[PDB]
Order: sequence, then C-alpha cells, then structure tokens
Amino acid sequence: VQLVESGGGLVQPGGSLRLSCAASGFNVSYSSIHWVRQAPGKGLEWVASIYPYYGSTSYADSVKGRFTISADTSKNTAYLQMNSLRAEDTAVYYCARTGALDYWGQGTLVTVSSASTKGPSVFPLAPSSKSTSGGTAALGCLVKDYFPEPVTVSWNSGALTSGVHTFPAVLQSSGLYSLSSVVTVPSSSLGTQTYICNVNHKPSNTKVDKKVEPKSC
Amino acid sequence: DWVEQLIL
Amino acid sequence: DIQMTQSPSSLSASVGDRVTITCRASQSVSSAVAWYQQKPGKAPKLLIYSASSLYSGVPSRFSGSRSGTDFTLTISSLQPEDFATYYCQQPITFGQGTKVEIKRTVAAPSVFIFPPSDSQLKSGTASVVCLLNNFYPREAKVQWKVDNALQSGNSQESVTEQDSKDSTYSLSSTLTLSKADYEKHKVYACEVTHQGLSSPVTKSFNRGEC
Amino acid sequence: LLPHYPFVTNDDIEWMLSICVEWRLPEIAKEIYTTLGNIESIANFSLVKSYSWLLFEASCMEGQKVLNAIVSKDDVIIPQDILVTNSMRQTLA
Amino acid sequence: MQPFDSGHDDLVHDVVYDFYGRHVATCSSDQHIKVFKLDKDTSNWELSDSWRAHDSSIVAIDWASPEYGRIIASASYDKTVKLWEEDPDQEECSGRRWNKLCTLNDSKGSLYSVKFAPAHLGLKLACLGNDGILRLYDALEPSDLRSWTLTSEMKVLSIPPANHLQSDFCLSWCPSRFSPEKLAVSALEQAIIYQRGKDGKLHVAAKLPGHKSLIRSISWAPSIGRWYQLIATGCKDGRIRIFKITEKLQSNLQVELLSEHDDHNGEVWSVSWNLTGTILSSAGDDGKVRLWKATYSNEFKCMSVIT
Repeated sequence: VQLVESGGGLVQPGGSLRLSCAASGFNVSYSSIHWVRQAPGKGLEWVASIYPYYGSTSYADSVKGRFTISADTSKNTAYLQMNSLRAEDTAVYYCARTGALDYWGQGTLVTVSSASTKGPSVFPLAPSSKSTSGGTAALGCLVKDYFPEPVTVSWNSGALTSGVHTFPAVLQSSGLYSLSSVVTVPSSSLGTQTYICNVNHKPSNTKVDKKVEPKSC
Repeated sequence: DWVEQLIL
Repeated sequence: DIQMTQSPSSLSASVGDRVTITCRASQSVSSAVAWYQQKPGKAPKLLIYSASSLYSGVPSRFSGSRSGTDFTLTISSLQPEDFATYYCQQPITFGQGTKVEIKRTVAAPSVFIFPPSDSQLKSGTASVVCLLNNFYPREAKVQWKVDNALQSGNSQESVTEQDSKDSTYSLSSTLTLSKADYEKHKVYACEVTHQGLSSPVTKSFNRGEC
Repeated sequence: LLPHYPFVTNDDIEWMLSICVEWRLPEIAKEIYTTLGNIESIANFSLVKSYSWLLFEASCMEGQKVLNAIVSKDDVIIPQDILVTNSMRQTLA
Repeated sequence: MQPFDSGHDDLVHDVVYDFYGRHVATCSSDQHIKVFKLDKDTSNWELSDSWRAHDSSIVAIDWASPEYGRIIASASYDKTVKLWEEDPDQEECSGRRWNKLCTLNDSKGSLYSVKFAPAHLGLKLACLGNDGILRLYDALEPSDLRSWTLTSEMKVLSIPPANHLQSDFCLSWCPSRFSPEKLAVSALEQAIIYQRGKDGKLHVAAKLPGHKSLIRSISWAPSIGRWYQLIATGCKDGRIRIFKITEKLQSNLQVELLSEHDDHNGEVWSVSWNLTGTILSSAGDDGKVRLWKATYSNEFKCMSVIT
C-alpha cells in the first residue's frame, strides 16, 4: 500500500504545475482521491477531491477556477493541475484516499515565487576567547541571506551530532532567510580538535564547508 | 419513486 | 463551509497523564469525524474514524467519543513519543489543530554571545548572535543592549523543537545592524530573563577587542 | 480453492469477487459475502430471512423515533452505489 | 514457534484449527475448552479464552464454517454434545466469551467424536459414541442457532459387549463439494462408509477392509482436482492405510487400497490431511510425525520425518 506524489518544486507566480499521485495496494476505481495542503507552520487545508467511481469532482473556494483535479483509473494515477499559482499556494501538498483518510502521500513541497534562487553566505560564530577552563564552549555557523528554503547543515560531515542545534530559519524583512547552527564542545578541545560546518542549499546548488576556530589577535 | 415503492 | 474548533490549541502533559482534546463543529455534522496525528515534517496519520472507531494497528490508549456536537479524543496514558499536532476533521474541513507537549522541571539556559565575523563586516552588515541553550519552560526573554541602550525592532529569534530525551528548548536571537552602526558602538550585550534564572544573565563583548 | 484466500483489505475481497465473476461462481461469491456479513455492519449489508429481520429492526427504530437514511430516501458516490423491499419500507418510514 | 502450555490439568484429547488456521480449539479431561489466537504482531499463540463446558472428559471438538459464524462443538463422556458461539462483546480470558447455544442429550452412551458437515449442506453435524449409534443433527433455520433437530440415526455396531474399556470411534465427512453427500465412520476394527440415498436416508455404500485391530483415526481427504476420493486410517496394528474410492454388494462405490505403511512400528494415533489434500500426516508410538505426498503413479511416499 502506497501513494506516491511527484511534480512539485519551485514555480514562478502566475505559473503552473501538474502534481501526480501514483497509487497502489488499493482499488483506485472505487476510491476517492483528495488533495490536502499545509502551508509553512499552519494547519491542514482540504482543497479538492475526485470520485473515481462517478468522476465527480469538487474544490475548496480558495483554489476554484485555478485548480483542476483529475484521475486515470487505468494507471491508478491522479492529478492536480495548478494554474495561476500564487504565494498563498505555497505549501506541502499531500494526496490521500478514502474508500476516513487512511492512506497518505508523503507530500511534495510547492514553493511559489519570483525571487531568484540565492545561495547563502556562511560566517563563523567563533568560540569566545573567554571560554571557561574545564568547562563547555559554544561555536557555530551563521547561514545568511538565502532563498528559497530549505538549507541543511551538518558538522564534520555527519560525524558530530551530539550537542548540535540547528535553528528554524527566520525570514528577514529583505525577503531572504537566515538561520544559525551551533554545537557545544569541551573548552580544552578548541586548540586540539577540528570543527567544520557543512552547508547545503540545493535550490542554488550551493555547498560550503567552513572551519570554525577561535579568532586570532 | 420512493413513494411508489411504499405504495407497493 | 463547516468550521471545526479544537480546544485547547496547545497543551502540556506529563508521561502517564490522561489527555483530552475536544472539537466543536460549526453546524451539526454527524458522527462523520476523524482524528489524526501529525509529527512535524511528516504526513498526518489516521487515528480515529466515524468518531469512535479505532483505526487498525493504532495503540488502544487512543480513543474517540461523541456527545452531541462535541467530539472528544482521549489519550489514556500519555507516552513520550506522543508529542504532535492532533487534528479533527469532518468541502471537507479540518480543525485548527492541538499541539501536545511533554511537561518537565525547569532548566536554566546556558548563554553565549557571538560577535559578527570579519567576513560578514567584510560585506557591509553586522549580525550579533545570542544563544540560550537547553532550557525549560519555553518562555525565555532576550533583551539586547548596545552601550546599555535598549534595542527594539532590529532583532529576530527562533526556537528549536523540544529535545526528545531531556525535553528542553534552545533559542537563538540575531541582532542585525549596518557595518556603520555596528562601528558607532562599543559594548554589545544580550540579557536573558527566565524562570530558571534567579536574576537576569548578561553576556557581552566589546567591539574589536579579541 | 478461492474460499481460502487470506483477504484483509477491500481490494482483496474485490479481487475474489472479480474472480467469481470471471469464472461465474455466484454460489461462491454468495458464500464469501455471507462470511463478511458475519449496527453499522448491518447497515452496510442492507438471506431472505435476514433481510426480513433487518426490515423489522428498521421499523422498530422508526417507531422509536442519519446519513444512510437520507441516502435511502461522498454523498453522491453513496447514492450511485445504492443505485430491497426492507430498504423501500425504511425509506417510506 | 516454541512450545507453550495449554493450561490444562488433565490430558488433552483433541486440537482443531479454525477455517483460516489462525485459531485453535483445545479440549481436555479437566472438562475445559480453551481457544487460542495467533497474534498478528508477535507471531505467538496466546489464550483467547478458557472455560468449563462439560461434567465429564471432553474428547472431541470441531469448528463450523465461517459463513455460519464463530461456532464450536464439543463431545464428552457425559453422553452429551454442546454447541457454542463466540460473543465478540466479551473480554478474552473472561470465561464468558463462548455461550452455549444448545445441548444434545439423545446419546445414551459416552461420545467419542463430533464433526461438522461441509458448509455446502448447511449447519449439519454428526456424532458417535458407546451406543454405537451415529446421529446427524441439522440447524434447519440458520437464524436460530438453537433450533437443532435430529436428522438421522444409524446403527453402526449391532452388539457392543458390556465389558470393554477397549473402545474407539471416529468420524470424517467427505469434504468434496461436487460429490454426493457421504461420510466415513470407524468402529473398533471396522470402518464403513455412508452415502445419502435418493430417499434422503443414509445407507452403507462400502467398507474399508484390512484393519486387524483398533482404528485410532480416520480422515477424508479434500479431493480438489481429483475425480476420486481418498481416506486414510491409522490403525493400532501399526499401519497407515490409504484407500482410493471411486464411484462409477449394492454400491456405486469402488474401493482400492493405495497404500500401507508400518514405518511407525507401533500404533498410529493421528492421521490428518492438507487443506488441498496434497499432504497427509501421521503420528504414533515412535514419537514421530511423518508427512506423505503422492507419487506420479498414485503411490504414497514419505517426504519428511519430524520428531
């Protein structure tokens, strides 16, 4: 049993996207396929459904006239054609079925905007020279001014995970995101161990590795 | 239809 | 369109506690009400259908009930893995969601300040960062001071999700200035106020000193 | 062989049925279904004696006095599926 | 798949699978009937319910077709046969999960066996005891699982001597759906077959000759695919026997002996078949279980020996 969703991504506003949901493990022909979306940090919004039995379709007011739901029983696949896309339509889109909604799509992220993809700059957050003797120090990287989401951060290529916190991005008034990632390490290791942050911004194909060390005077 | 089936 | 109102919108409960989430339909829907659980970053998972039928495989600690137009989701004994947003559902409409967290003892933050790197100033802007590590409860207050002057409107913050083992939060705050404004001032400080702290903690640096 | 199929899903059952159709085994399908039948379940089911009993129950409920009742008199799909005497009587009530 | 305790105090007589093979019914001398469930998640067998059901030792048991509900039947030395139906609205292990639907007291001697008939004949069943009289019962109205009428009575044995602890009787219906109603019966050394006549009465249509002692077990094999019937018997003389019965002193039935096997060297207590009648099982004194498959020539060969 499994729904599969493909065909989202990045799309200019006023633009168009066709989402697919390939089904298996159940009777597509007597099921109903629904599309439910979730905007960043918000709740679930049902937008549309189709009866594969009768071909009947219906739509939430917010997408009516721009979204078309359809279905091909012969390939067990359903579709949502999204025209005249808007910032308001940015969301993870889930396909789900009813024979309640027992079978859910893993979701695909639709981001709608005109801003150019911009790679982040990566700056060190250097460990304080006053770091406590025999105590714990903090260090990090600041991943500033990128668009769209998301960015991923690792430390020492995934080998360092303990004491790591990567914070949610905030949207600056510039319309670009910034996020921070930090880790705590023993103070006595600042002289002796290497700490490298690894940043990936897939939309721009940016990858950066930045060694974080105490500042020299 | 429903009232024809009740009369029957 | 039908509105579904969940109460409360957010709750905190200890492991082993009994938890009740209620959902009230705008108009009278019939027992056609389902409950879901959503972990962050993942698809919702069905818990309950037809108001009180337990979906196959779901742990029996979850149950659903109806009283008129009030629908109840009950968790008889809360487990640490149960933190999520829960949704009722009856156009199909969803409730606004109820966020459930695990309650624990106060934990004071550890506080760290970071000056802007040379490379950042190198581009015209200066970001100063205050880290509050591993604390509880979530309500921490950061107050930036620049040469002891209070700051407003030029900072932003975000908070991690609750730690899966020790149940604490961390918080990051970023103060943003122009390089020029940054260079007009000497003492940069972040003051943290929190329940676990018996008085506020201030971390600071002097610009350009080491 | 078919009666021993380890069906669980709806699809499994539909497969069984599709094979009963494809091979013309109405007595088999009738038996399988009989096994499935054995309040909501009863509503879904709605052999002659059983239908009569269901009718009587419906009448008793009416005398005592929701979506299913309206359908008898998501929703569109149900109406399509529906598209017997017991049912007609309940609708009249 | 490690062994487990039944929960019985006295010796266990019969174990039977439900239709789906996911449930098991056990009956012992401690006058109890236990029902075990095969948990999906943890592939372990776990007690669904136990309960006292008879005033004496319960020897036989059997499940009815699922198309008639969840029904079990029991036979005891207390000369009775009881019928039970599972009530899903009860906690497991509560002892109140199975309600008696009826009792059959017509037998005037202890009972040794009870078998439900093939579903394609309605709720029907048979029983045999000391009285040497086979009895068929029918639940005429499938709605009233209490309306158990007596369909037939046949004298298997004619003169059972009042001084013998050495008694054994076995039953087994012909599972076949596309074959005229008939069933096999073992009584001591004898083993005879009954068939429904045009007159709706049972008649002896044949006998399975060769047994030189007590017949401990017999079972009719599912004849899926075949045009003939096969019934196997485990005798006390230490021999497994497999008979081929074809229908083409007053019979319309032929009787061939296909195989004989003494591999057990001692009495063969249990004889069982596949769901497809593709595999035959046997168990005995040697403390071993043997699985048999049929050759291309229709002979039978031992494909494995468990111990």
